[PDB]
Amino acid sequence: STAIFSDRYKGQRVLGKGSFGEVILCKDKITGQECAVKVISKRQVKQKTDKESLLREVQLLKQLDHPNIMKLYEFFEDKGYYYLVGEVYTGGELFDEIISRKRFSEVDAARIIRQVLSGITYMHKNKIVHRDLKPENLLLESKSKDANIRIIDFGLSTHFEASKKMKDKIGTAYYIAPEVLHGTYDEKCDVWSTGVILYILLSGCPPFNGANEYDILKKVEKGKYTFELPQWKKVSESAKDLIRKMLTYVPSMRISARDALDHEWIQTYTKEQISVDVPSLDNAILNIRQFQGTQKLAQAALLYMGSKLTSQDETKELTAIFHKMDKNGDGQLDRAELIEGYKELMKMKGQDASMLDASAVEHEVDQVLDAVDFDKNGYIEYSEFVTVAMDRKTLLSRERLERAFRMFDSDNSGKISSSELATIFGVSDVDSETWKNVLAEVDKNNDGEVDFDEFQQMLLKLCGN
Repeated sequence: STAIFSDRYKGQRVLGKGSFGEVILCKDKITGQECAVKVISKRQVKQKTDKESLLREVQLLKQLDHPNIMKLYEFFEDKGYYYLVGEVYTGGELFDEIISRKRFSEVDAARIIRQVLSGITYMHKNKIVHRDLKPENLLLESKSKDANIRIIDFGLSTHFEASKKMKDKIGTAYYIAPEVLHGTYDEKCDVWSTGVILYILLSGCPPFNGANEYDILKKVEKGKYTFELPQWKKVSESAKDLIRKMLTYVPSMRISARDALDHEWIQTYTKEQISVDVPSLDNAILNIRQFQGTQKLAQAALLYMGSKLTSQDETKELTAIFHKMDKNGDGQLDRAELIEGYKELMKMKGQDASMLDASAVEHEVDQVLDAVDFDKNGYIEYSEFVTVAMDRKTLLSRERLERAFRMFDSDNSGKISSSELATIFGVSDVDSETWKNVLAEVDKNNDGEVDFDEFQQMLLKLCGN
């Protein structure tokens, strides 16, 4: 009688892959209610605690309500997985919204930060620490300018190991409190992370910056930072005073999320009726765009390479399953067999694949059978099927990376400089000598720049393809 996830919910589409696992948009089979479900592996991702402590924390989370915290509704567990069923937001990540703004003021920044600090204050009262607070964990209810912010992933840090692949830890280093690196931490680490977000909101630049993860962490662990940049001339002294208190090194001296809410900067700048100036922080928005574009292109590059690996397996494997199904060895198959064979390949796409993969077959097959047999004969050469099935998969991969490359190239030059490659690859933790070797191989007469096709050729080479 133990409740089963699939008895209750069916997956509609993938929302995205955040830390700890994939997020799937799901639908209650009775009531129609849409939920977001975080599917976490017991293997791939594993566990810090024992099960008792996790179940306890889960039970606590289901009873808490705040307008700036993502509501957890249900928890399920099967042998391979845990399912965290929660509220769904569609407004996207905070920074992705802010970069589309034409204008952005200290009041815009203070209102955003008050929501964050109100969320944090409530959770800390309930002895729940986030630990991994960063922009990606701040989602908007709506792509509206005035939208409410919901913090995702409170409490998860305590119970599951963070994925050590670089795709999943890009961005992480800027936000992490120094005491967390050293191992003795408490709820003050969330105030530090928030201070880092605020700093970025006001200047467009990390307080603790660097060419790669470890250069950043070094800076964090020293804890020194400045307001030297010229755009800090345009920020109030009150905003800087709050920042100094949230980025106080020694945690016992750092300000609480509760007192940060009371700071005069918050109380002044988050009036309903604006009694202060709102000069646009035009330089900060420009830096935020660059920052975000850089981070998104670096993630896209790693996902492109990741996707290119995981699917090399497919072409050969799919051909094998299809050959083995071809008892008579005529190189052909019907639609039922090709469907079955493609499910087989998702059945074994790692021990772990995406949950909607078995279901996406039928319509993804029909989409291939259209290109290979538009008159619907029904005895199909499976090599051509494989050829077109995987041709489409590769193209779709190319398109997500292209999209990110285009966004990075904000002045529509069509190209990215070697120094920009150096930055992107630093973020992605690709060795400098290694990518340059690759560049010289792809195009000897490169003259300090690459277009999209050359950038994509480099990536292919950096994953052995």
